[PDB]
Amino acid sequence: HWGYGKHNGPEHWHKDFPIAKGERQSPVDIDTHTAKYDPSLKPLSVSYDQATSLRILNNGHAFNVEFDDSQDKAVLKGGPLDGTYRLIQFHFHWGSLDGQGSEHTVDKKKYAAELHLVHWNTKYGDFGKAVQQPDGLAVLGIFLKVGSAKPGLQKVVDVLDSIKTKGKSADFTNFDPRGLLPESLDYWTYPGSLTTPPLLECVTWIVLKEPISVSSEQVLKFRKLNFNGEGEPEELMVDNWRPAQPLKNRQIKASFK
Ligand SMILES: NS(=O)(=O)c1ccc(SCCc2ccccc2)cc1
Ligand SMILES: [Zn+2]
Repeated sequence: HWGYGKHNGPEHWHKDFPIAKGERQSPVDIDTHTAKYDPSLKPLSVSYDQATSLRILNNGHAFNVEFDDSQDKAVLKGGPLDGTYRLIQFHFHWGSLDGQGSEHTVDKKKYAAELHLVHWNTKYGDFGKAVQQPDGLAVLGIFLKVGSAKPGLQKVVDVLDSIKTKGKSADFTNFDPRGLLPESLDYWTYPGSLTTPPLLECVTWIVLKEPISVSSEQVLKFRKLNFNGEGEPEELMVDNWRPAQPLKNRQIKASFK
């Protein structure tokens, strides 16, 4: 029953998920003047050439592009991370309007949407065990702004008709998530949480400084999705973002000067 309406939205989640008011919740505002350059952070290593996408699913709160994570085919390493993190899925959060939609903000600026590439620490064996560990997940966050189209997103846009409603899935093989990356891998990093229930505090967040641009037609297609199931009253899947949470006792580090 959690969701993003007036009656079950982010301000309600604490009643089922008390960790909502915890010590390391996400997203946060990234105050660019207070994040500290940390010259000891390494370059991020994104190794996606062997990625195997399988399926795309509307789960009633976003859509997930899911990957085969039973071997080291698409991994994230380096940066703030120790060890190897396997890509399991990516999804997006977006707005009803171009002026909102991202979860992280940068000096209080909201982007039109935010992509999360979700990875789990292979020393924990599987995703379900990894979410129980403080260093269990690494999520790569990438901001979307509206402008020129992103060619490598179009295959995702074009399948959304087939997963309009909650519970719908479609084969989605041979999708290359390298086509969703910006040029620069400059990033901010901080310890945080899943941004949907169960809000577990298991995520090293790596948020890229450079946004990707997508076309107005691309984001319009996200906004045609439905939160509801087929044969239920239509509620457009829009504004599926949690707002910024208190930073509390955390420092955001920057990979760049
Ligand atoms: N928006 S986010 O990137 O922070 C994010 C990533 C992954 C999940 S998965 C649901 C949590 C879960 C699923 C299955 C077993 C245990 C926990 C939720 C939110
Ligand atoms: Zn997310």
